[PDB]
Amino acid sequence: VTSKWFNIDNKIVDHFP
Amino acid sequence: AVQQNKPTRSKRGMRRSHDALTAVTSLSVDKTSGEKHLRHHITADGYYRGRKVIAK
Amino acid sequence: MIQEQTMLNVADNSGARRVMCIKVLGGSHRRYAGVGDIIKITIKEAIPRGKVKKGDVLKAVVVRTKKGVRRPDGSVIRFDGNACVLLNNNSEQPIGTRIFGPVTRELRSEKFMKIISLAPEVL
Amino acid sequence: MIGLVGKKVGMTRIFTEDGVSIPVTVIEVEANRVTQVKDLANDGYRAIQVTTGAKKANRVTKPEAGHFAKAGVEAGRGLWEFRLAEGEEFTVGQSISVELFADVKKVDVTGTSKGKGFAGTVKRWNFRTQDATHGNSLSHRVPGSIGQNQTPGKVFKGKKMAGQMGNERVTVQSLDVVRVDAERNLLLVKGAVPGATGSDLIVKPAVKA
Amino acid sequence: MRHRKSGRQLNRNSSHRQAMFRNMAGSLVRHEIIKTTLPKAKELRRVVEPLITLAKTDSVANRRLAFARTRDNEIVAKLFNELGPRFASRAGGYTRILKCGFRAGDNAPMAYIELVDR
Amino acid sequence: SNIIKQLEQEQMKQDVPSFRPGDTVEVKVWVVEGSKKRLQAFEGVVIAIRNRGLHSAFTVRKISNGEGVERVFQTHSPVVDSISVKRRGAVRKAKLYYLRERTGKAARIKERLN
RNA sequence: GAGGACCGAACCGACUAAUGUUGAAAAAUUAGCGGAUGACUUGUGGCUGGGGGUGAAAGGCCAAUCAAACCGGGAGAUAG
RNA sequence: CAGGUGGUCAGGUAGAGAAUACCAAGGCGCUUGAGAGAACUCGGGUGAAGGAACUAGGCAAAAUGGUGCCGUAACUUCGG
RNA sequence: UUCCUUGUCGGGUAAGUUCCGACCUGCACGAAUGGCGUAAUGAUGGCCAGGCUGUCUCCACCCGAGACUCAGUGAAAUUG
RNA sequence: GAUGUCGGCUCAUCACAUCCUGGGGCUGAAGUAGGUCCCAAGGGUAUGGCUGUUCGCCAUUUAAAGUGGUACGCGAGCUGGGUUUAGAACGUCGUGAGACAGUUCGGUCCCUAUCUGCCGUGGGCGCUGGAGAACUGAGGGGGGCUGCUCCUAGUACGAGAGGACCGGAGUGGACGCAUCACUGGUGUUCGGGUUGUCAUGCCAAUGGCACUGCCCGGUAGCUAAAUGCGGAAGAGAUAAGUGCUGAAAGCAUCUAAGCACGAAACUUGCCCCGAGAUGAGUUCUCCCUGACCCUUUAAGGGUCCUGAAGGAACGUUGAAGACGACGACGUUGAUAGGCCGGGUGUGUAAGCGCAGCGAUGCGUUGAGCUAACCGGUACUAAUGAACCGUGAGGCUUAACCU
Ligand SMILES: N[C@@H](Cc1c[nH]c2ccccc12)C(=O)O
Ligand SMILES: [K+]
Ligand SMILES: [K+]
Ligand SMILES: [K+]
Ligand SMILES: [K+]
Ligand SMILES: [K+]
Ligand SMILES: [K+]
Ligand SMILES: [K+]
Ligand SMILES: [K+]
Ligand SMILES: [K+]
Ligand SMILES: [K+]
Ligand SMILES: [K+]
Ligand SMILES: [K+]
Ligand SMILES: [K+]
Ligand SMILES: [K+]
Ligand SMILES: [K+]
Ligand SMILES: [K+]
Ligand SMILES: [K+]
Ligand SMILES: [K+]
Ligand SMILES: [K+]
Ligand SMILES: [K+]
Ligand SMILES: [K+]
Ligand SMILES: [K+]
Ligand SMILES: [K+]
Ligand SMILES: [K+]
Ligand SMILES: [K+]
Ligand SMILES: [K+]
Ligand SMILES: [K+]
Ligand SMILES: [K+]
Ligand SMILES: [K+]
Ligand SMILES: [K+]
Ligand SMILES: [K+]
Ligand SMILES: [K+]
Ligand SMILES: [K+]
Ligand SMILES: [Mg+2]
Ligand SMILES: [Mg+2]
Ligand SMILES: [Mg+2]
Ligand SMILES: [Mg+2]
Ligand SMILES: [Mg+2]
Ligand SMILES: [Mg+2]
Ligand SMILES: [Mg+2]
Ligand SMILES: [Mg+2]
Ligand SMILES: [Mg+2]
Ligand SMILES: [Mg+2]
Ligand SMILES: [Mg+2]
Ligand SMILES: [Mg+2]
Ligand SMILES: [Mg+2]
Ligand SMILES: [Mg+2]
Ligand SMILES: [Mg+2]
Ligand SMILES: [Mg+2]
Ligand SMILES: [Mg+2]
Ligand SMILES: [Mg+2]
Ligand SMILES: [Mg+2]
Ligand SMILES: [Mg+2]
Ligand SMILES: [Mg+2]
Ligand SMILES: [Mg+2]
Ligand SMILES: [Mg+2]
Ligand SMILES: [Mg+2]
Ligand SMILES: [Mg+2]
Ligand SMILES: [Mg+2]
Ligand SMILES: [Mg+2]
Ligand SMILES: [Mg+2]
Ligand SMILES: [Mg+2]
Ligand SMILES: [Mg+2]
Ligand SMILES: [Mg+2]
Ligand SMILES: [Mg+2]
Ligand SMILES: [Mg+2]
Ligand SMILES: [Mg+2]
Ligand SMILES: [Mg+2]
Ligand SMILES: [Mg+2]
Ligand SMILES: [Mg+2]
Ligand SMILES: [Mg+2]
Ligand SMILES: [Mg+2]
Ligand SMILES: [Mg+2]
Ligand SMILES: [Mg+2]
Ligand SMILES: [Mg+2]
Ligand SMILES: [Mg+2]
Ligand SMILES: [Mg+2]
Ligand SMILES: [Mg+2]
Ligand SMILES: [Mg+2]
Ligand SMILES: [Mg+2]
Ligand SMILES: [Mg+2]
Ligand SMILES: [Mg+2]
Ligand SMILES: [Mg+2]
Ligand SMILES: [Mg+2]
Ligand SMILES: [Mg+2]
Ligand SMILES: [Mg+2]
Ligand SMILES: [Mg+2]
Ligand SMILES: [Mg+2]
Ligand SMILES: [Mg+2]
Ligand SMILES: [Mg+2]
Ligand SMILES: [Mg+2]
Ligand SMILES: [Mg+2]
Ligand SMILES: [Mg+2]
Ligand SMILES: [Mg+2]
Ligand SMILES: [Mg+2]
Ligand SMILES: [Mg+2]
Ligand SMILES: [Mg+2]
Ligand SMILES: [Mg+2]
Ligand SMILES: [Mg+2]
Repeated sequence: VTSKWFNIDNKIVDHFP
Repeated sequence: AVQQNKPTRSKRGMRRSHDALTAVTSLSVDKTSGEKHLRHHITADGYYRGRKVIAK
Repeated sequence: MIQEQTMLNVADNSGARRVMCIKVLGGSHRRYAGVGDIIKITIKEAIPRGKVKKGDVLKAVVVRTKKGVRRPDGSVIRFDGNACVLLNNNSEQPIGTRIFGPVTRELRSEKFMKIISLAPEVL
Repeated sequence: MIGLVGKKVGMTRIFTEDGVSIPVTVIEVEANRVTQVKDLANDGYRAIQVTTGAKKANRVTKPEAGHFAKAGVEAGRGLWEFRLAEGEEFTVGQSISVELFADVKKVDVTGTSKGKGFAGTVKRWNFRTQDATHGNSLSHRVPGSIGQNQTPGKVFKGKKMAGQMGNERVTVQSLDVVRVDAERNLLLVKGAVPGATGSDLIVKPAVKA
Repeated sequence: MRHRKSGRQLNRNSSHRQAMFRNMAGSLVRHEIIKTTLPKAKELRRVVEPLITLAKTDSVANRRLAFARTRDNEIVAKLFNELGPRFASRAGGYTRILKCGFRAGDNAPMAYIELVDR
Repeated sequence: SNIIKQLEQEQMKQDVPSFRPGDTVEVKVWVVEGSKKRLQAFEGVVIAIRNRGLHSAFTVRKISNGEGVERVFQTHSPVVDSISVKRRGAVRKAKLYYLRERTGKAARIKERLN
């Protein structure tokens, strides 16, 4: 199955650039 | 939110300490049929408080 | 029940037509100004050759409100619009010489006895 | 000084000749029957215990009935106590009526508020609501934050939260006594008192000035 | 809050409730005893008993008033010809609720509601 | 409450005339200008009436000096000295609130005449 | 009676907000929104194949996969 | 499984209409119900006085809305 | 496109780091990787006004679907 | 093998290096108004224009618009303007792919709470025979803000200008509690107007649907913008400070002995919770006054008879309520519905008659209808029972009667 969308979403995931 | 540790079988039985059913204690006798029924309810034979209320 | 951004009609002949309340004076976090309360205003519209010009920052006293006033027996006196009378910034005395329309008896004080005298009718 | 047990009849107005309308609450104060006197020797404090009203004789238990028979009174709808000052004296069976307040100018009225049930923080504690628009997500009347972060890492006691509102004892202080009518057992106080119509009220003299 | 209010919503909207008690009031007049849930039988007393007192005086204006509330000419004819004359000297209390079993499909508490002289 | 309705019946006026919405009514109120007492007249159209016994009230609307003024009188108030009907009006409604948006010839009211 | 003309349903689309986010749905619903005789839209069949196609060009699309598809093999690639 | 799926048929009253409202022929009430009438969430209705003071931003809501006739400015590629 | 910079002056507002007009000291514009204008057009960016409003001051009440209770069926992420 | 970022919103809590209010010393302190230092954390401590802003500048207020800590408090509480992915363009750098704490337009924010915590609300058992009430108060919580005007008094002070301390009265702002008599909002359960269409055979009269079809009024309840009330006074011990008497030190000295003043801070006074206060308290009232057997002979077990005071259950329900709980009533009865009378709201029903060609008007008629309201009334439903709860309540010591 595909992963949870919130784990895909760049805004949520990449929060600490 | 979800648990961090698996609750025990003891904590599961403590929560269900209030889940018990309470039996009915009031089975009344009809004064002409002698049948049991709930109070303020008609009997299975259609009697209530001594008289035939429903002719079924 | 006047607050900031409320537009008022003018009930004297100073030259203004519409004024906007920009502050309700007399306390911190004070919300409303009923009949007889001093407000700080700005002039939004005026006549070509009046005593005041558009853009002045003055004081005014509220003389009529649509919300109305209450009397000791329980009565109410409401009007159709809100009206005020311009005052000077420092002395707080009327600028105009005539008053238009009725006023009420909440203005009956030593501060505003010149408005009560010029008024066509006091309710 | 002692008080009386009354009953909220409702509100009305009293017109003055000057044309001032006074909002009044009508309190029906029937005679209060003293049923027990407490003293320092037997009880450690001085107080009287009064009853008022009437009660159906089939609803009076045997324990309660024997307490009234010992005093010599007829059963009322309850029992209340009043702490005595020093110099005030009463006897069991004595009846106290509304003319006690003939010269009292201000009273305190105690009653049980009206019940509002489970109430939210906006109604119970006057919280502000959040935006109705501008992107808000299911958070129009919620309480917001309830704490800090890792320090202290807990919610403090007495935090204002949703819960049961109303239905509790409340006292309103320093109400003017407008009229004391002894032949119809009335007392007219200016203003609103806690409780619904038909509730029990305890009317004391004002402790303050 | 709910203080001092009367009437049951019964998990329906306003028009569904009005149409349901108009059907249930015609069935109680027609068959003179029906079986329904206990909360619905108690709300039916405030619909059918006012109709029986309206039928206790016969007039063209009362027939049209009972027709606007039942919309069934067979029910209006029985109200003003039989039920009116029957209850002509009874002051209210035309119906009687008898509690019976719980319903098998959803454990709902049932009750019979009949007319008093059936 | 037989208690409260008996306390109110002893305060109610006994000769308040009969008027209905649409009527032109002149009310005379007591005013106190410092130390002396006089009567002043408020004449207008009755646009609303509240029948609540001692708590009765009625609204009167009039155009004074170019401004519309509405005045709610408490009927059994001793500030209201006397009510008198000047003209009877023919209207179909109990509340004439639609007269707030009308004025001039559009706010005329037919006379009842019977 | 012309028009990549105008208003506007079917039909084609997808600008805003709210809901939903272990959904009714692995991209939708509701209320509004754009085109609507044309560089339009649609049925059936056919052709172009992976360093290749096709692209009014966004590394877009090529079977829910794309800065090199999928399947099998070299293969137990190699992994300080 | 509230999604997708080409063609044909096309009644009445109002209406320009295949829009929309109510209906005919016809077909359905959507495979958990019964109560209660708390907070809070969702979809809506109304609101005293004020009227953008809200906010990043009039977001969202509210408002306008038809036919006939009168009348209509700058600018213009003379069509608007 | 301008770092210094919210440049300076004027307009609009009671008050304007945004907007409009101008100045030229163009860090670091400029002529078909076009320059400067431009009627009409745009679910395009910025600003202002009228109307309108629960956006707000400051929330109140009501109508439905959940939440709550009862009967039937009956999950999930996580977990030394 | 993840501890989500700036600002805003919401909700806060602590420190004191005190912004206001309170108490003082010095002043180059006449008065009014200040300057500076000391004590004091009880309460209070802005709204807007610009900008993503924090900040800042400006406008206008205020008694004042405090400084900081709390993951620069708070995204399993909200937002997503800014920053910080993928599109595109400008200036600039690079031959170029591209790059820039340079700028510009656009750009998916999940979680049904197991534990701790907190806000509410119940069940069990205990408190030593059982039960029904009324209390005491160990302890805990809430509250504590302040303006202006007038009198004192144009007095004290001052050349004049100006202009008080102390004390008293009135009236406001913000905040809180209660309430619905008034003024109002709501009022899809009450009355009416009206558009389109369908039906009840048709006319007349009605009903369904169209957001409650669209609207106009409005009862009860709930409620604020409505209207009542509150912050205190007083007492105790103090801070900084001021003293009296007084030696050490023949003087002087508020201190060493002794004695007195002194603030919104502390303890009380005001309001609410409260005996699980296991240290489980007190007072009043009510109820129970039977036999036998056995073992392991003791706070022992069992059988027969007995079933109290009271409680629970069931029913009719409530200004009480998510469910429990709490309150009222159950025929010796007004608990709910109905019914009767009234009130209130709407605004002159239907039918009939008259006038008019007709739409329509007038009379009967302030008519008809009227929810949750008020006062009454056993017509309907609240049943005779049954169920739980027992049968005199341990030991030791002391004081009393025997
Ligand atoms: N959150 C949305 C849209 C979404 C689908 N897939 C995603 C992947 C990444 C971010 C968002 C999404 C949904 O669950 O329907
Ligand atoms: K509150
Ligand atoms: K053409
Ligand atoms: K055509
Ligand atoms: K084709
Ligand atoms: K390849
Ligand atoms: K595939
Ligand atoms: K509920
Ligand atoms: K440049
Ligand atoms: K200017
Ligand atoms: K300017
Ligand atoms: K160009
Ligand atoms: K566009
Ligand atoms: K443009
Ligand atoms: K802080
Ligand atoms: K300190
Ligand atoms: K200060
Ligand atoms: K000083
Ligand atoms: K403080
Ligand atoms: K800055
Ligand atoms: K944030
Ligand atoms: K967290
Ligand atoms: K988020
Ligand atoms: K834990
Ligand atoms: K305290
Ligand atoms: K009213
Ligand atoms: K009301
Ligand atoms: K119709
Ligand atoms: K309406
Ligand atoms: K000395
Ligand atoms: K004070
Ligand atoms: K105890
Ligand atoms: K008639
Ligand atoms: K009437
Ligand atoms: Mg509660
Ligand atoms: Mg969302
Ligand atoms: Mg929402
Ligand atoms: Mg810790
Ligand atoms: Mg349901
Ligand atoms: Mg409908
Ligand atoms: Mg076209
Ligand atoms: Mg496309
Ligand atoms: Mg869309
Ligand atoms: Mg759509
Ligand atoms: Mg279009
Ligand atoms: Mg079109
Ligand atoms: Mg379209
Ligand atoms: Mg073409
Ligand atoms: Mg694909
Ligand atoms: Mg490759
Ligand atoms: Mg390998
Ligand atoms: Mg190999
Ligand atoms: Mg399907
Ligand atoms: Mg299709
Ligand atoms: Mg259609
Ligand atoms: Mg059919
Ligand atoms: Mg109930
Ligand atoms: Mg609801
Ligand atoms: Mg409004
Ligand atoms: Mg309005
Ligand atoms: Mg703004
Ligand atoms: Mg703002
Ligand atoms: Mg919009
Ligand atoms: Mg022009
Ligand atoms: Mg032209
Ligand atoms: Mg033209
Ligand atoms: Mg400028
Ligand atoms: Mg802005
Ligand atoms: Mg420019
Ligand atoms: Mg260039
Ligand atoms: Mg160049
Ligand atoms: Mg070139
Ligand atoms: Mg150009
Ligand atoms: Mg286009
Ligand atoms: Mg279940
Ligand atoms: Mg599992
Ligand atoms: Mg795991
Ligand atoms: Mg880990
Ligand atoms: Mg200090
Ligand atoms: Mg602006
Ligand atoms: Mg932080
Ligand atoms: Mg957090
Ligand atoms: Mg956004
Ligand atoms: Mg952004
Ligand atoms: Mg890019
Ligand atoms: Mg960078
Ligand atoms: Mg987008
Ligand atoms: Mg969220
Ligand atoms: Mg749990
Ligand atoms: Mg205490
Ligand atoms: Mg305390
Ligand atoms: Mg009203
Ligand atoms: Mg209204
Ligand atoms: Mg309404
Ligand atoms: Mg007809
Ligand atoms: Mg139909
Ligand atoms: Mg239909
Ligand atoms: Mg009322
Ligand atoms: Mg006790
Ligand atoms: Mg009786």
